This record gives sequence, structure tokens and C-alpha cells, in this order.
Amino acid sequence: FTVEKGIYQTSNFRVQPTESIVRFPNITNLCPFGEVFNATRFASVYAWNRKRISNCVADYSVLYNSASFSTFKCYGVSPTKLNDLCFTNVYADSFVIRGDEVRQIAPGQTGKIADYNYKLPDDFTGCVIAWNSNNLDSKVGGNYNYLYRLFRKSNLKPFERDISTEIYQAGSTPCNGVEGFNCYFPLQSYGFQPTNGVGYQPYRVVVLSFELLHAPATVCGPKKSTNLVKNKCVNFNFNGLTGTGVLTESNKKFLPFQQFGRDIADTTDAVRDPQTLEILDITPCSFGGVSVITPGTNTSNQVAVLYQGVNCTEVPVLTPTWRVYSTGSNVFQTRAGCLIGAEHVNNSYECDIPIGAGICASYQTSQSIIAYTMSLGAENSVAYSNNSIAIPTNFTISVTTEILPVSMTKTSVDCTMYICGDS
Amino acid sequence: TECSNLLLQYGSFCTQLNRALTGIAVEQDKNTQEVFAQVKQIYKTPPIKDFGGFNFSQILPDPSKPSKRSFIEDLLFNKVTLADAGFDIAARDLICAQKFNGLTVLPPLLTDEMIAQYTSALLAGTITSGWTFGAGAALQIPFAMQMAYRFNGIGVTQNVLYENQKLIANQFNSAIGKIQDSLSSTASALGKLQDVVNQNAQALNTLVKQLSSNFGAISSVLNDILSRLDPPEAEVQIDRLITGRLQSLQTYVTQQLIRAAEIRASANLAATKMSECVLGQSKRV
Amino acid sequence: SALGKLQDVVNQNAQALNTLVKQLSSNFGAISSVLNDILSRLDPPEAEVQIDRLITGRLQSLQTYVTQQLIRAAEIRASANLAATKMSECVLGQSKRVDFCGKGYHLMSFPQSAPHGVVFLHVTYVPAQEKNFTTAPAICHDGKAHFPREGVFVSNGTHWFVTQRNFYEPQIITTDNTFVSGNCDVVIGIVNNTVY
Amino acid sequence: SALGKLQDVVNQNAQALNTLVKQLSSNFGAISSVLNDILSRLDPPEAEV
Amino acid sequence: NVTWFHAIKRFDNPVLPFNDGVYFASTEKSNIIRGWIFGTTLDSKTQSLLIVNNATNVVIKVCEFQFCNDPFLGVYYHKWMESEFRVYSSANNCTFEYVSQPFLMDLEGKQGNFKNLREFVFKNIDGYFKIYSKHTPINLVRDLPQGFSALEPLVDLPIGINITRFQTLLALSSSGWTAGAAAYYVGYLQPRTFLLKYNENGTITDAVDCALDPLSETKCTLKS
Ligand SMILES: *[C@@H]1O[C@H](CO)[C@@H](O[C@@H]2O[C@H](CO)[C@@H](O[C@@H]3O[C@H](CO)[C@@H](O)[C@H](O)[C@@H]3O)[C@H](O)[C@H]2NC(C)=O)[C@H](O)[C@H]1NC(C)=O
Ligand SMILES: *[C@@H]1O[C@H](CO)[C@@H](O[C@@H]2O[C@H](CO)[C@@H](O[C@@H]3O[C@H](CO)[C@@H](O)[C@H](O)[C@@H]3O)[C@H](O)[C@H]2NC(C)=O)[C@H](O)[C@H]1NC(C)=O
Ligand SMILES: *[C@@H]1O[C@H](CO)[C@@H](O[C@@H]2O[C@H](CO)[C@@H](O[C@@H]3O[C@H](CO)[C@@H](O)[C@H](O)[C@@H]3O)[C@H](O)[C@H]2NC(C)=O)[C@H](O)[C@H]1NC(C)=O
Ligand SMILES: *[C@@H]1O[C@H](CO)[C@@H](O[C@@H]2O[C@H](CO)[C@@H](O[C@H]3O[C@H](CO)[C@@H](O)[C@H](O)[C@@H]3O)[C@H](O)[C@H]2NC(C)=O)[C@H](O)[C@H]1NC(C)=O
Ligand SMILES: *[C@@H]1O[C@H](CO)[C@@H](O[C@@H]2O[C@H](CO)[C@@H](O[C@H]3O[C@H](CO)[C@@H](O)[C@H](O)[C@@H]3O)[C@H](O)[C@H]2NC(C)=O)[C@H](O)[C@H]1NC(C)=O
Ligand SMILES: *[C@@H]1O[C@H](CO[C@H]2O[C@@H](C)[C@@H](O)[C@@H](O)[C@@H]2O)[C@@H](O[C@@H]2O[C@H](CO)[C@@H](O)[C@H](O)[C@H]2NC(C)=O)[C@H](O)[C@H]1NC(C)=O
Ligand SMILES: *[C@@H]1O[C@H](CO)[C@@H](O[C@@H]2O[C@H](CO)[C@@H](O)[C@H](O)[C@H]2NC(C)=O)[C@H](O)[C@H]1NC(C)=O
Ligand SMILES: *[C@@H]1O[C@H](CO)[C@@H](O)[C@H](O)[C@H]1NC(C)=O
Ligand SMILES: *[C@@H]1O[C@H](CO)[C@@H](O)[C@H](O)[C@H]1NC(C)=O
Ligand SMILES: *[C@@H]1O[C@H](CO)[C@@H](O)[C@H](O)[C@H]1NC(C)=O
Ligand SMILES: *[C@@H]1O[C@H](CO)[C@@H](O)[C@H](O)[C@H]1NC(C)=O
Ligand SMILES: *[C@@H]1O[C@H](CO)[C@@H](O)[C@H](O)[C@H]1NC(C)=O
Repeated sequence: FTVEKGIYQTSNFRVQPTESIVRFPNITNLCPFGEVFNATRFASVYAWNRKRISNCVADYSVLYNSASFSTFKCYGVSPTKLNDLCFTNVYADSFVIRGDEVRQIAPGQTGKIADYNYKLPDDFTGCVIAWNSNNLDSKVGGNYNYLYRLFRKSNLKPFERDISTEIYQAGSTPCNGVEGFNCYFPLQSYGFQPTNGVGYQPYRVVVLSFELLHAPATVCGPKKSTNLVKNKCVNFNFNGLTGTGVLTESNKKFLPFQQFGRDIADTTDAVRDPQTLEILDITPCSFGGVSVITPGTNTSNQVAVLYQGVNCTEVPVLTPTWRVYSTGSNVFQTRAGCLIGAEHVNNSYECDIPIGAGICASYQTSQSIIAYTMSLGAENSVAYSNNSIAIPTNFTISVTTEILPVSMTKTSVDCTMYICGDS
Repeated sequence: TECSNLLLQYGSFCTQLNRALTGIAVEQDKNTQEVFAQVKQIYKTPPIKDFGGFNFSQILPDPSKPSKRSFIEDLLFNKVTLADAGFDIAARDLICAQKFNGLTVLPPLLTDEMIAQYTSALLAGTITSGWTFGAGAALQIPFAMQMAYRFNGIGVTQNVLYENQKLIANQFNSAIGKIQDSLSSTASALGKLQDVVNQNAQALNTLVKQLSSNFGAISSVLNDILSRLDPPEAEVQIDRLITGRLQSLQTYVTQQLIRAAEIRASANLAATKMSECVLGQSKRV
Repeated sequence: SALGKLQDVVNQNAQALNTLVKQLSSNFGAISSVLNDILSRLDPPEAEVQIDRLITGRLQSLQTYVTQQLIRAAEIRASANLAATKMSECVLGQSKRVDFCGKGYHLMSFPQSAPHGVVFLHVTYVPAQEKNFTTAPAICHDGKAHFPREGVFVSNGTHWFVTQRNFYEPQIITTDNTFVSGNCDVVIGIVNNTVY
Repeated sequence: SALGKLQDVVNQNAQALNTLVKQLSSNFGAISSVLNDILSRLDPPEAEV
Repeated sequence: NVTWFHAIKRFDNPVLPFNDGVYFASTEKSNIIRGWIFGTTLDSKTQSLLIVNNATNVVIKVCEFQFCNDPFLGVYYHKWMESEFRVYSSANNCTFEYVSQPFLMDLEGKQGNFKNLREFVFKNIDGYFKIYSKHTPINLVRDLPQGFSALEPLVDLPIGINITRFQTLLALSSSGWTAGAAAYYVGYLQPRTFLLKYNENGTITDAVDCALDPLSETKCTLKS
């Protein structure tokens, strides 16, 4: 409740963004979701088809809001966030599998399905969508149109498709064509029938494996792009690259396929506007520490504020929560930042409260806080001559005190007690 | 804000880190004050440079320059070159790569001009007053007579200086000239000062480069994690970055504390040299 | 604020301990910072996940505290080594090192014990009231150059004397005060005067 | 014990080095402290944890 | 070690491996080897890439297209004459086909000081095929010259297929046949760290192969 004379560091100040900016490529055609989802027939798990999606706007909200899907799981993104996210390319893969195999579809799994026909990567980023299609693609006699690969010489790599019907031979004895000893047809048909119990029923699965934030985005959300404003601290969003800073035209040279230019700390410090092919400079808005200069509280409650590192023109143009000193009339721009609430004077005195760069603050008489350039000492010209000497005719015995720390408190800490109190 | 609220669960780690760095920054101003502010009067050499034949022009201030630095002092300030960017001659924002991520450089309390004035006052006091200004009021004495006292201090009778005053002055003037030539030609003379600049710049760059690490998260970009994941699963990714970045900052601060201790020991030695070698004649070998 | 140095050591150690104790109130991502509450609420399997978060944070808090204490201890050791050196060279003897035992010419020092420290009372000699005199490096007497054995030649305007060079005590220039070396033709600034 | 000051430096460095090596036998919450054992028993997804 | 081939009866145009990329600089006229094949079957079974990079434009034709044993036009031009038509056997099926700007390499008849170092880096990875290119005006028609020049990216295509082999496409009876005076190199790319010197303009002016020799590795370690 009482603070001694000095200068104290207080919560940093920062220029908040004035407004948001959204910049997406302008496209209106919806993606062919109806083609992949409502296709007449789906391919087999081993013959899983991969349909490319590009140059379109995808409204993922409609897909997620449909209750017909028994499973809608996203592994690198949230389904809600998809609507606001701009992607490079999307691979929509469709196949029909047994219900029990839905778990194996998830990344990092294993099994005959996961090791012979369809394998996801460990770092998969995307959404998997499935829904029972027993009534759609099942028959009482057994809709054997859907097969899977049970025999394979070696495990397939992730996102690998095998169509060859070569007869595998686990127990050596390589045959071909007709089956026989140790050699069987690799593909086996499912018994997809309506009478089959849950899990054995066929399931239609569509999985999206889009890549994220690594290249000029092509497909992205049904959110209208806003106008472009520069030279202002604003929030920008270039194809899902959200951030905060002050835009500015740049003399940059991006190669035709370049969109983002990153910083040493892996931060984008220059962007290319998707709508107009121009390069903009990116710079997080101005910031700095806030130091309060005060004499003793019991000496006075008047204070001065230093916005260190930012020149004063910005401050009239935030975080500190008290924009009442902005009235000014005594704002002084020092090399250490803007100083508010202190009267600048040309008289130089001994430093009292250090501010930096040779500037010090003092509380003197009517009373006010002043800022000045510190004085190093009294000027003195020694009366040197080549035949003149000064000799002391008298003396003073001086006794001066010197204080030196010698020891500090001996402290012991019981590790277990501090971390695990009698537990 | 999402990351900031999570960071509150770690207590006062951030307050300790800021407090530790503030202690270092304040100590740097103390180090300079101890070494250079050893004289409470700003002595100035007389206009007539009759010092018994001794040339001090290359170490006395040059009024022509905007900064009253001696010829040799100018050479020293040119040999040492910054590494990242202006710390300085900055007329605007710091303009550094570190600035982007909450890292700022504070100007020293004493400007280079002020430190040069202190050096000038110490130098003017020595050549016009010998060692007296360090023990009390500056008592003028002819420089040749002062050198006679110095010779007595090393066991050589003062008649040796007077009978060889012209020779001794020439040797001193020649010796000073060689210092000027050495600094103008060689580059690694100020390796000690350059090492300090390089070490601090290198550590600061490592701290900034550490923001590009995933630390096991899906991405090293905080905004990307927030834009792609919902709060529940975003926190798991955010927490991985907090742990790594918090560990990175602690590593930086601990190294700075250890480096600051080394610099403080060096500054204490420089302050002792200023008192015992400049303000007096030392018999320590 | 005379003993600010000693107070700073006390405050820093107290502040460090308070920060260490305050770290026991941090979740570090756990459901609660109270270890008993976690145990009372959760079963072993789920409790371990929450307890492990506290262990990581508490352990990190202890390591930060100890590392700071080691760095502070080294600073105190350097101060103690300096104090021991001052005790030997300022109290157990008379030091010719400038400013090592106070400002001025050191005479003697007295130690005084203080909490977690030591105070030295440095007694120094400080010349007080100087006067201008005209001076010469040597005296030319009889074709010979005379130099002071221990002192400096001074003139009050009309007469020349020898004085010890720390206190004005003028004395007649005699053959006991000075010594001869060479003739008067080499010394720059030599002045004629009689050596008694 | 004349050279205790020199012996202490040797002991402190050796002790710290032994502590560093002994620290390789700690689980730190893993199933085992042996890295090869973890790899030999778990698939990459679980082994990473 | 970069293999050297003779672009000719003596058709040195085999199904070479495409191990994680290939380097295909060459100096010649008429573009000889204009097209290339990248896939895993290369006989219409799979959508084997059929990129032609002809005098007009780089017509990406990733179709399940048939490549006969010798899929060449056999044009004994300047010996302009044609023998048969097997460059494009037949399109049994297809997957995707893209046509770029109607550019034109310097394949046009010109030897002089051969400025035809049409350095191409064909790389296929992560379901993409990249055609980094550069037109360096070199002066020597003999073996590959000495110098430094970065290759700008040219084409990027989210194909998504798996590729394990590749083959080059030649557009050019056996009695007294004058073998064509054209050759191409096939370098191979392997995972290697390079220290790229970006000048003040964002153009790579120098590079260091961090595994070439101890001095290079020292430069890489010091990041200088
Ligand atoms: C510089 O110092 C010398 C010596 O102290 C001064 O010369 C001295 O002047 C005083 C007079 O002020 C003389 O004292 C007198 O003594 C004689 C006896 O010898 C006596 O008869 C007089 O009545 C008077 O009391 C002193 O003798 C004389 N010494 C010499 C060698 O001449 C001189 O005054 C000083 N000069 C200045 C500018 O201060
Ligand atoms: C100290 O010693 C003498 C004290 O008088 C001074 O140096 C000398 O001044 C005298 C004049 O009285 C000169 O002696 C004369 O020489 C000239 C030239 O030959 C002659 O014409 C005169 O009749 C007289 O004999 C002498 O030249 C001069 N220099 C020397 C070396 O004796 C002076 O006051 C003081 N000089 C020094 C170096 O301390
Ligand atoms: C990279 O970009 C910089 C800056 O654009 C290039 O700077 C070059 O600076 C010289 C200065 O003499 C220019 O030569 C001059 O050209 C101007 C404009 O025609 C003319 O008015 C001057 O009298 C002088 O002749 C040069 O044109 C300019 N280059 C470019 C492309 O603008 C620099 O050359 C580029 N490369 C490197 C390695 O820096
Ligand atoms: C050397 O410095 C000494 C000061 O530390 C000084 O001692 C002082 O001398 C004066 C003159 O007598 C004393 O004053 C007493 O006398 C005057 C005049 O009556 C008054 O102003 C004082 O109040 C007091 O009555 C000082 O008290 C005295 N101080 C001490 C500690 O003794 C010497 O005079 C100086 N010596 C020379 C030769 O200059
Ligand atoms: C003390 O040392 C000084 C440098 O060691 C020396 O300064 C030098 O003085 C000479 C003669 O004035 C200069 O010589 C030449 O420089 C001027 C520059 O315009 C030329 O135009 C003339 O031709 C010329 O004679 C040196 O340049 C000068 N150097 C500097 C840095 O000032 C002093 O002369 C010495 N002082 C004494 C009393 O001897
Ligand atoms: C000692 O001398 C200087 C200069 O003046 C004196 O110089 C002697 C050589 C002698 O001639 C003597 O008669 C003369 O008075 C003094 O410095 C001076 O102090 C006065 C104070 O008003 C100023 O007016 C002068 O500008 C100033 N000159 C310089 C170069 O500094 C000095 O005060 C004197 N010191 C003592 C202890 O007497
Ligand atoms: C010391 O300085 C004095 C004067 O400041 C010198 O005395 C002479 O002064 C006049 C002034 O017009 C000059 O013409 C003379 O040339 C000076 N002497 C010489 C040798 O130049 C005095 O010489 C200087 N040296 C000493 C030892 O006192
Ligand atoms: C697929 O079919 C059902 C109705 O048969 C419909 O609700 C759904 O919207 C369709 N999905 C798309 C993308 O058209
Ligand atoms: C966005 O609009 C501009 C002109 O209105 C157009 O040039 C640009 O091609 C549009 N973006 C895309 C991806 O077509
Ligand atoms: C500060 O001023 C108040 C008067 O209101 C006084 O009570 C108090 O003693 C003073 N404290 C100090 C440290 O001077
Ligand atoms: C300093 O002096 C000038 C005139 O020389 C005056 O105008 C100015 O107001 C003074 N500085 C301040 C901060 O008042
Ligand atoms: C402060 O920044 C403003 C731009 O906002 C600029 O106009 C002004 O010149 C700057 N002043 C100083 C002293 O740098």
C-alpha cells in the first residue's frame, strides 16, 4: 500500500487491432460433396476410390448437421472450425467395409484391413464420415459385389491401393491362377445381407485427408471476404492464416506459386493477398513495457508514466487501462520512450530516478515531477602550469563506513515434504 | 487469451523471469557507474598542452567530433560491431527480429557521450594532478615533476628522468603511436568485447528460434492450433507449447544470470584497475 | 537506507522463499492444487495423472529456487572473499592500494559486525587547504644540479625551500636536504639558488 | 587431508557425472527406463508416449 | 555420379527408376526427349504420367495411356520426315490432363554458343509432381559445365498417385542410320541438408552440401 521512491515496471501496453480482415479467393461453386456422398454405388475397400476436391467452396456445416452419419470424427481439426478454414487440396476416399472394421479405419490401428487394403497415417489430419448402407447395398442372397484383400505378401503403405489378383502363398509353394496348396484368391467377398446382425452389415465410409496451411490454398469456406485496409493495426486472415499486425505495401518478390513469407521464428512477416496478387508487409502492432515513476507515496501521490520503446506519436494514436494521461501538454519524447506527466527542463542535476539514455526524473518544487539530462559533476579546470604546484597546508581525518554482505540465511528444504506432503 | 489463461496455472514463473532480468539490467548500469563515475568533478585539461614534451593528443577529447571522444576512443568504437541490429544510433523503434515476440532492449543509463566525459575527466585529472585528485582535491603539479615521483615509486632516482626527459617523452609518444597503429590495423584486438556481444546475440537468437519448435504439438503456430481445434483438444496442444516455451525462457534467463555474474566480476576488476592503476601508482606485479 | 546492501540480501532470500511457498497453490493443469483433495476425489488410476502434473510443477519450482540460491550464494561468496581481503589488508595492516580501504590515504580501519555482514570504519588522511607555489625540478647552485632527497622545491615568490610533498613544511635548501647529480645544462626548468 | 581443496573438485565432478549416468535408470513415468525395451514391445503410436 | 545417355535406332530411352527425384539438364535442339513418363506400370495399366513439354506447352496427360515397346515418332528429321506414329499409342482410360501456357523452349535450331542448358529437376513426392526449371545460357556444348544457378519452380500438381518408376519419351531404317547428336543426364536426389545463401534479393547465390566433405560440414555447423 506504500511504494518507495523509484521507477517500477508495470503491465506492458500494446496496440489492439482496430478491425478484422478476411481475404479468401473468390469462388462460388460448391464442392461435389453430393457426388461423393450420394453416389449410386461405392467402391470396395481394396478398390477404394479417391476423388479429388479442388477449386470450390465447401460448406462442411451441412455434412456435420446430418444425423444419417453414424460416425463423424475429425482427428486434426474440429468439424465446426472447418467452415472457416482454407485448405490446399482435399482427397475424398470412399469405400464400403464391415461395421466391425470402422475402428480399424482410425489412424494408428492395425489388422487385416489396416495391413492389406487400407491404412491411414499416424499423423492423419482430416475427418472420417460413415453411415450404415445395409438397405441401400445389401441383398438377402448376399451382395457379394464388395470384396476385401485378405492375402498379401507384405503390408501396404498408408494410402496404398492394391488391385492385382496375384495368388499369394503363405506356405511357400508358389502357384498361380487356380487355387491350391497354401495359395488362395487374395480377395474375399463379404456376406452383406439384411439378415446379418449389426457390425456385419455393410457401412459406407467417406474420409477427407486434406493438407493444411502449407501451400496456396484452393478450397475454402463459405465465408465472405471483407475489404483490405493497410497502415492500421488490424486482425488479418489470409486463407485461414489468422493473425494480428499492421499491413503495408512491400517491394517483395514472391514466386508465382508463393503465398506466404515467414520469419526466423516461423511467423509470417509478408503475405500475398489471394484476391489481388500483391505482396503486403506484416508487422505485429507496437508494444512495450509501462514504467511508473513515483517519489515516495508519503512524499506525494503524483506520478509519471514511461511508455518505453515506442515514440510518443503512437500513444495519442489499449492495454494499460488508464487512457487519462493522454491529455498531455507535458509529454516528453525521450530516447527510452515517451514520458508522460513529467515537466522537461534544461537544468541538469544529479540523477535521482533513472529513466535511461542520460535522462533522470526528480520531484522538486508548486511541486511537480521533472525530467532532465543528468549532470556528471561540477565543472573544474585544474590550474596546471609547468612551474606551478599546489601543496596542502592542513588536513582532515575522515572516517567512512563500508558495508559488505558476508553470509545469507542457511535454508534447507525437504524435497519429498515440499512436493508430496505426507502422501 | 486461451494460452494466457492456461499460463496462469503455472503460478508466478513469469514474474520470477521478469524479476531476474530486471535485476540483470539494473546491474549493468551499476557496473558502468562503478568503473567510470569514480570522480565527482569533471576536470578538463588546460588549453596549453605544455606537459614536458609528452603527447596526449591521441587520448584527449577531440572537440571537432559531435561526441567528444579521443582519437583512440573512436578507433575502439569502430572495431566493435553489432551482430543482430541496432541496440545505439536508433532514432525510431528498436527494429530487431527479437522485438516481434515480447523481447525488448533497454538503453543504458549512461550514454556513450557521458562515459567519454568521465574518461576525459579521469584523464585530465591524471595528467594535470597526478594521483592527488583521487585522494582529495586535485593539486596541480608539472607533468615532468609528476613523472619524477613515478620514477621514485619504482626505485629510480628522479635525476634519471630529468636527465633523460626528452628521450623518455619520445619513447612514450612513440609507444602511443604504436597503439594507434595496432588498433587501426588489427581486427581481433577487442575480442573480449566482441565475445560478449556475440554471446548475448547468439543466446537471444536461440530464444527466438525456439518459437518454431512443436515440442510434440501438431503445430508450432499458436494461431493455427486455435483455428483448427476446439477448446477441449486445443488445450492439450497449447499446453505442449507452453511447457516447451516456458522451459526455453528459463534456460535463457539462467544463462543470462550466469553471464551477468561473469560480467560483474569483470566490471569489479575494471573498477579496481581504475582506482589502483589510474588514480594511483600500483606496486602490485 | 545506510544498510541497504545487507537488507537486500535478507529481502531477496525472503522473497525467494515466499515465491517457493506460493507455488504450492498452483494447479499446473491439475484439477486442484491440493494433493489431499485429488486423492479424496479420484481413484488411483485417474489420481496419478493429476498428481503427476503437480509433481512436475512442484519439482520445477524447487529446481528454479535452488538454481537461484546457487547463483546468489556465489555472489555472497565473492562479497565474503572481498570482506576477508579487506579485513586482512585494511584492519590487519595499512594498505597502499588506492580506494581499497576508503577514499584518501588509508591510515587504519576498524571492523564492526552487522547482521549477515561486516562494516568497516576506514580512517583516511585527506589533505585540506592547498596553496599555489612556484616550483622547480632542481636547483643550480655551483654548476651542480641539486635534487630533493625526499620532497619538492617551492618558492613563496622570493625564497626557495624544500617541503615534504604532502604537507607544507618549508625548510632551507641544504646539502642534507638534496643530492647532486651532474651539471645544470641538462635539466629543463632548473633555477639558480644557493644551497646552504 | 592436505589437498582437500583439490580432492573436492575431483569428487564433485565425479559425483555429478555419476548422478547423470544413474539418471538413465529412471522411468520418469514410462513403462521402463530401457529405450530398446519400449520399442521392442510397443507400436510407434504407443511407443511415442 | 550422374548417368549419361545417348538420345538417338540406338534408343537409349529405358524405364529408368525415379528414386526420390531426378535431375535432367541437357543442351540440344528440337527438344528430342520432350516428353517423360512417371508411374508404376507405364503400359496403360495405371495412370502413368505422360508429360510432353512440347514446343507449345507442357501438356500434363496423367492418363492410363499405352506406351508401346518403342513409343516414338521415329522422325528422321533433317536427315523433316516421319517413319511411324507411336508417340501416343492409345488412351485406354485417363485420370487427369492439364495444359499450361503455350510457351516455347529454345529447342529451336540454334547451336552457336549453346544457351540451351534447360536444367530441369523433376521431383515427385507426397502426391505431387514438381518441374523446377531454369534456362542457363552456358557456352560449352561438351559435358555439363561449371557454375551455380538456382532452379525456379514451374509446375505443382496435387496428383495423389503412387509412382515407383519413370521413362523418358523420344520422338526420334536401320541401314546407314545417322545416330542423333543429342544426350541427356539423369541425376538422382537423396535426402541431404544444404546451406542456401539468399542474397539481398531472395535469390539463392551459393549453397553448401553439408555432407560433401569436412570443410562443408564445418560451414554447415557454424551456419556460415
Ligand atoms: C619567503 O620566506 C622567507 C623566509 O621565511 C622570507 O624571508 C624572510 O622575511 C622575514 C620578514 O617578513 C624576515 O624575518 C625578519 O628576520 C630578521 C632577522 O633576520 C629581523 O631583523 C626582521 O625584523 C624580521 O623579523 C626573515 O629574516 C626573512 N628571511 C630571509 C632569508 O630573508 C620571505 O619574507 C618570504 N617571502 C614572501 C613573498 O612571503
Ligand atoms: C643558473 O646559472 C647561471 C647563473 O647566473 C645562469 O646561466 C648563466 O647566466 C650567466 C649570466 O650571469 C652567463 O654567464 C655569462 O656568460 C656570458 C656569455 O659567455 C658572458 O658574456 C657573461 O659575461 C657571463 O660570463 C651564462 O651564459 C649563463 N649560462 C651558463 C651555462 O652559465 C642562469 O641564471 C642559470 N642557468 C641554468 C642552466 O640554471
Ligand atoms: C537486387 O536488388 C537491388 C535493388 O533493387 C539491385 O540494385 C542495383 O543497384 C544499382 C545501383 O547502381 C543499379 O544500377 C543502377 O541502375 C539504376 C536504375 O536503372 C540507374 O539509375 C543507376 O544510375 C545505376 O545505373 C541496378 O539497376 C540495381 N539493380 C536492379 C535490378 O534494380 C541489385 O542489383 C539486385 N542484385 C543484388 C545482388 O543485389
Ligand atoms: C586545520 O583544520 C582544522 C579544522 O579541522 C582547524 O582547526 C580549527 O581551528 C579553528 C580556529 O581556532 C577553530 O575554531 C575555534 O576557533 C574559531 C575562532 O575562535 C571558531 O570559529 C570555532 O568555533 C572555535 O572557536 C576550530 O574549532 C578548529 N577545529 C578543530 C577540530 O580543532 C585548523 O585551524 C587548521 N589548521 C591550519 C594551520 O590551518
Ligand atoms: C602531438 O601528436 C599529434 C599526433 O601524433 C601531432 O598532431 C599532428 O601535427 C602535425 C603537424 O601539424 C600534422 O601534420 C600534417 O597534418 C596536416 C593536416 O591537415 C597537414 O595538412 C600538414 O601538411 C601537416 O604538417 C599531423 O597531421 C597532426 N596529426 C593530428 C591527428 O592532429 C601533434 O603535432 C603533436 N603535438 C606537439 C606539440 O608536438
Ligand atoms: C591557484 O592558482 C590559480 C590561478 O591563479 C593564481 O595562480 C597562481 C599561479 C598565482 O599567480 C596566484 O597569484 C594567482 O592568484 C587559481 O585558479 C583561479 O581561481 C580564481 C578564483 O576566482 C579564478 O578567478 C581563476 O579563473 C582561476 N584560474 C584557473 C586556471 O583555474 C586558484 O584559485 C589558486 N588556488 C589556491 C589554493 O590558491
Ligand atoms: C614553461 O612555461 C613558461 C611560460 O609559460 C616558459 O617560459 C618562457 O615564456 C616565454 C613567453 O613568451 C617564451 O617566449 C619562452 O620561449 C618560454 N621558454 C621556452 C624555453 O620556450 C618556459 O620555457 C616553459 N618551460 C619551463 C621548464 O618552465
Ligand atoms: C445424401 O442423401 C440424403 C438423402 O438421401 C441427403 O439428406 C443428403 O443431404 C445427401 N448428401 C449430399 C451432400 O447431397
Ligand atoms: C478474385 O477476384 C479477382 C477479380 O475480381 C480475380 O482476378 C481473381 O481471379 C478472383 N480469385 C480467384 C481464385 O479466381
Ligand atoms: C511517510 O510520511 C508519513 C506521514 O504521513 C509518516 O507517518 C511516515 O513515518 C513516513 N514514512 C517514511 C519511511 O518516511
Ligand atoms: C530550454 O531553453 C529554451 C530556450 O533556450 C526554452 O525555449 C525551453 O523552453 C527550455 N526547455 C524546456 C523543456 O522548457
Ligand atoms: C514518431 O513516429 C511517427 C510516425 O507515427 C513519425 O512521424 C515521427 O517522426 C516519429 N518521431 C520520432 C522522434 O522518431
